[PDB]
Amino acid sequence: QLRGSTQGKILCFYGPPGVGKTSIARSIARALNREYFRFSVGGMTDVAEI
Amino acid sequence: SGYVAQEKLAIAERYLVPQARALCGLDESKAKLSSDVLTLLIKQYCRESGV
Ligand SMILES: Nc1ncnc2c1ncn2[C@@H]1O[C@H](COP(=O)(O)OP(=O)(O)O)[C@@H](O)[C@H]1O
Repeated sequence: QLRGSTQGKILCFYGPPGVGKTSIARSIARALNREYFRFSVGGMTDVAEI
Repeated sequence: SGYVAQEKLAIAERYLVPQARALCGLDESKAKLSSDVLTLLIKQYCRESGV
């Protein structure tokens, strides 16, 4: 909001599963007005998916 | 190699603090960071060969 243009950024969250992690993402999405989307990467081994 | 503890001071005073300052867009007028504060940082919160 201060330095003009939008920038991306990375973050991480951690704790017990089912703590409400995922919910805050969409809540953010409601805050920032950008489109939401999610996808699993657990257990993936091959790189073609990424 | 890695980087010497003292050497990192000379790093952060020139090649690091201004860069992040330009990422946040601030000036020392609103964001001064002395050398001594930096030596305190590395002295306490971060002793790692990478910066
Ligand atoms: N602070 C919170 N506010 C609202 N819902 C919460 C909160 N903490 C936990 N939840 C509840 O936890 C459950 C799991 O949340 P979610 O983050 O979507 O799954 P996961 O924990 O697997 O990411 C949801 O039903 C959610 O309502």
